[PDB]
Amino acid sequence: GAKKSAIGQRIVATLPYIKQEVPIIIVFRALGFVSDRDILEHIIYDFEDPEMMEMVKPSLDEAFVIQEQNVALNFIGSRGAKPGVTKEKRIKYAKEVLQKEMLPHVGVSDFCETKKAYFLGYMVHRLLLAALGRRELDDRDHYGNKR
Amino acid sequence: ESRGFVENSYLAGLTPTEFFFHAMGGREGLIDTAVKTAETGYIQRRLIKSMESVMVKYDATVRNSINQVVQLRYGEDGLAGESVEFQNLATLKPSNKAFEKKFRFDYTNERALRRTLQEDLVKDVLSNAHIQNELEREFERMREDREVLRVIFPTGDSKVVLPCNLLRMIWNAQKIFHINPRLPSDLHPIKVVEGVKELSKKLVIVNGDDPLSRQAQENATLLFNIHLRSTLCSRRMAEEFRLSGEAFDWLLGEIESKFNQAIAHPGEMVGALAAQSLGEPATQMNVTLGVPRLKELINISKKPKTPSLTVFLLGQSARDAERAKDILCRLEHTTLRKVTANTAIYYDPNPQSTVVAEDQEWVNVYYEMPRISPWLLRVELDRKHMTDRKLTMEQIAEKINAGFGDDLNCIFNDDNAEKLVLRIRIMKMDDDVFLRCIESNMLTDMTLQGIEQISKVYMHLPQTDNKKKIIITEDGEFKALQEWILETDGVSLMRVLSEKDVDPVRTTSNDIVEIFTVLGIEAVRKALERELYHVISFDGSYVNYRHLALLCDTMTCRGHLMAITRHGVNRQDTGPLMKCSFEETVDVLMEA
Amino acid sequence: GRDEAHKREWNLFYQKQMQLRKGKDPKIEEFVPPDENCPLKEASSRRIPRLTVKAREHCLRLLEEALSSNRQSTRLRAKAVELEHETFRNAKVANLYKASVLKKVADIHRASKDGQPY
Amino acid sequence: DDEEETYRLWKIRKTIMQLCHDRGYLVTQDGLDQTLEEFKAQFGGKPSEGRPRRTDLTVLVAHNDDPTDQMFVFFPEEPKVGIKTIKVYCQRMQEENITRALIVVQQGMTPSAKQSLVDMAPKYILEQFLQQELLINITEHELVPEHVVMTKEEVTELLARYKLRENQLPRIQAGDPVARYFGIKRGQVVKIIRPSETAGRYITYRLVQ
Amino acid sequence: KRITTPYMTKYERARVLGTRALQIAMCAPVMVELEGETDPLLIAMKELKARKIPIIIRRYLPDGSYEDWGVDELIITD
RNA sequence: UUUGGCAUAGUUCC
DNA sequence: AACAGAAACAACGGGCGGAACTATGCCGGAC
DNA sequence: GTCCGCCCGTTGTTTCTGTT
Repeated sequence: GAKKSAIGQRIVATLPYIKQEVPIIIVFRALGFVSDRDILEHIIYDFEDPEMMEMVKPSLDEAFVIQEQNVALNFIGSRGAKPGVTKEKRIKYAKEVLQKEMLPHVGVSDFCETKKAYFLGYMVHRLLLAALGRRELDDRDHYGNKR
Repeated sequence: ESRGFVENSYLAGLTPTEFFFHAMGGREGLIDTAVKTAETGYIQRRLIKSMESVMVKYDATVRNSINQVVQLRYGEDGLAGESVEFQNLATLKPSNKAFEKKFRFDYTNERALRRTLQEDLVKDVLSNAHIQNELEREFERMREDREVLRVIFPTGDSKVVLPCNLLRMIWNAQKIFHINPRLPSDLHPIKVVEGVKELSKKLVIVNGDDPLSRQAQENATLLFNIHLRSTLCSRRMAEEFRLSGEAFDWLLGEIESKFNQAIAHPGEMVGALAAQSLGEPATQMNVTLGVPRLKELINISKKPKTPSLTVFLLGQSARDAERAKDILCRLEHTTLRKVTANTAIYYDPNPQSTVVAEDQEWVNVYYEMPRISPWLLRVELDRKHMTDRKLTMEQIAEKINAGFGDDLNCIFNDDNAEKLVLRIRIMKMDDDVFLRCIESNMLTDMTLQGIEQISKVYMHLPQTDNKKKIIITEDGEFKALQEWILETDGVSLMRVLSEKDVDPVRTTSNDIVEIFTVLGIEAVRKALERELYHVISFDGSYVNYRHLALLCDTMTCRGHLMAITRHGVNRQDTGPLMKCSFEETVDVLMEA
Repeated sequence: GRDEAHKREWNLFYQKQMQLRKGKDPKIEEFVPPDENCPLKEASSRRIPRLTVKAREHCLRLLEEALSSNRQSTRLRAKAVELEHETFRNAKVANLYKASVLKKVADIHRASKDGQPY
Repeated sequence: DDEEETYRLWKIRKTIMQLCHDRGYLVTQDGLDQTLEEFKAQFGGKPSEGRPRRTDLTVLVAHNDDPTDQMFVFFPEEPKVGIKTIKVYCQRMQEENITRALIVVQQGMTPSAKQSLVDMAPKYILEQFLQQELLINITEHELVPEHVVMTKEEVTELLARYKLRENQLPRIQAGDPVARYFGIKRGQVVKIIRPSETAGRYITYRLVQ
Repeated sequence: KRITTPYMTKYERARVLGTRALQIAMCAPVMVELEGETDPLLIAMKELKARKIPIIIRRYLPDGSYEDWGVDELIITD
């Protein structure tokens, strides 16, 4: 169809303990970043890369609706293991998941958002590099990727 | 050395990197050995379950447990597999002149007669006229058999499998009766002709006297009778073998005995025999061959792993590379992305003052002699791909007009300038998002040329006697010709067959479902047999044709393709107890 | 089946967007008949939609000017009228007619540059 | 293009002539063998705005055993043949007193039209053939052995000779390409004559069911 | 009118030999003069060679009919 | 002169 | 406008080698 | 002595055209 054909590729994230997929800009906004300039500072490190900017543009076109942390958290928490009958409990569940089950190795304290955002941006950046054919895809049989 | 070419022999020893590379090489062999076994066993089990109850009845027909005919004569001839031998026909390949000289029995020279036949027989031959008429009629029958053979066996293969080894029987007769080849014989060629005619009546496969039964017997013994007449020709007997009366009588007796012994015994379990005979090679077994190919052919899927479609050309396209490349272009799918160089969306409301300076002259010429939207869709076409496919910008423009109608505008440059330019303008619903959908559709849906679903098409001269065209010259020999043959990826058989300058007779694919839906059930049977023969004989192995024919008939007996799975096994109108023992027990029993 | 579905979805999308760009009264451009001095063959023919007599007369002048320039280089009306009429007869739509005329003009100019009579 | 359209019409006509010749109807040698230029001359070399307009190409021919039993070969001019078109064709057949007719379709027929074709089966027999299915003769392909339609007398004699009930023969679907080519109904038996590698010839039998 | 083959198939030969050997081993009269033999299988083979085995084979055609062939009438191939 | 079963692991042979 | 025939996509379920030989742990828990 | 990892045949859902 026409709209999918024009959009092309979109970037989505599968957070644990959540019913289905979430667009990445929603998660970044839920972390507390509103401005597209700031989100692109977290993702695209060198802004003199028009191909990367064009690749990330359709992901930002899903931010036409969501613009605030509260509504972003609501959207994330709507899809919990047991969806709530209220809204404050759903938003608290969303914050709890983004603070406890998303990237535990970065941190679990209250002020870990400033680093979780950077690491999630690094994941997205490496995905873009893979999609542009600038780094080789990993292989599971390589023994440096084993324990 | 870097990528693993071991320069040393096992006696000199391997340097450490070569040792590790050799271990990496041997691991693959160990893995294949440990992997193929279960799949081979499963294939053999499925075949056995499919054909476990097919038998040879006392009617001589081949029927399953429900008395449904599979073959009216086992192996289409009625003989047993373990009693037949390889033999040569010896009258198919020789030219006209050689054939006549070798099989004519000249009775006019009379010096060859005095040298080969006895004195009391040469006078009889030169005096009688009924003898001469019979001897000419024999050669007429041999010529007709030669034409029948050439129809049955194109590509000129003499090697064949028949029950009685006539040449070895003749050698045995010569040694048993102490025949001296340097002396004239006492065998009357009329006795030879009459003996062969009487012998052929005692080799009965289909018993009866109705026209239907006589036709069935003639069809059942045609090839062997042709071979018998070719071998026991009177001239060949007089020149080469030089038999005698008692020797010829003993030979006829031995032929009768061996033919009667080489007939299939009623009660044989030919279905299980065929299952084992086709499944035991599986344990030793750019396309797919071997175990995966056998799996695909047995359980037919509508999506083969590597579909292909070998295409033969009719005329001068077969020889000259020009029309060969032209057909190659005609039969390969190509959208606009395959030829486009770059594209862009501009904002240029001024027809005269154009943001791009290159189009100025011709865009002004177009606009000077006549609303519209101010947006643009400027695309650039790669010259190399544009000129490779022999495409033309007028052709692209008319294809765009056909695809979108006159609600678009199109202005195009020509190949004179170094930059080939196409400019498109439109003659909720905002322009930029509409132009991006126009570009996206026009680049992935245009279909400028080719046949859809045909991805890549190759073009190479054949190097095998089955993929080459073999004709018969005016002197009767077989001459092999090399003509260009195509080999595509992806299958759409009907369109390729309907294409101009494509041979509608020899064109074939390797998708069984496609062959079915295009050509029927008999064609699917023949094609399935050919594919099975190819996969089996890729390894140089040999399997008797009767087992192949039985498997193909079992699979295509009921008019539709019957995959050997639970679906096909339970589709049969058999008893529930046969189906319960195969891939579905409780469900079948409870349904019944 | 997916290609057929996508082609139908595209055609519906395209038709919707073009209907939103079609005004209520598409003024059918009135066909003005040729004048008494019109040198065009089949001048009154309405076979090509939206192709006017004045457009064909303009296209004919371009062919004459090109052929005149060619003859001046190599040391004409009848030939221009035949070239126009052949192009008219082969064309189905006005845009392709115009493009085939401009191609003939470019071919005449190429012959003139090469010092060849067209 | 006009050349390609003329070529397609000529190929369809030639295949239908071969089909009628195989079905036993009376088609002459000159009608069977027409060159492209001869067809261009006889019925227009220009299809678009020309004499051949998918009409006047309809063929009426009489069976070799009965001039009273005749067949039509109609060429609808519509990419999607409809109920009213089928009714028009049936009216023409009724007025000309014709039992059987062929219909070559540009692209396809609506399911409503197909069911309205099936409904009148005892009254009239009409068959649908696509434009793509007739650009080639499937019978001429080397993978397809010769088929012969057997009379009820031949069927009875065969069944008596082998002592077979018709359930015990191999089958062939009524939607088979060759079955549609020969126009065979359920209950008829076809005979397959093919060369063999181990016998030299082998005659099989198939029941249309 | 008998249409079945005039030879004795391997299966018929095997079953006839087994049944005749069992009959002899169950203390039944023989139809040949044994020249010193004692094994029932050997005696049965001797009888089959002599064409003295008193069995008639009932061959069932697939159409339900049948034909009775005596061992004396069937050509013994092997 | 009387008879346990379920699961997991390792090994032999094609 | 109501009805009906045919088709694209999605979800669900069954299917996956043959033999053979040793050993070891376990067969319900509280009151 | 009582309670506690991949393929592909079916069927559904939904959709898209034709008739009257």
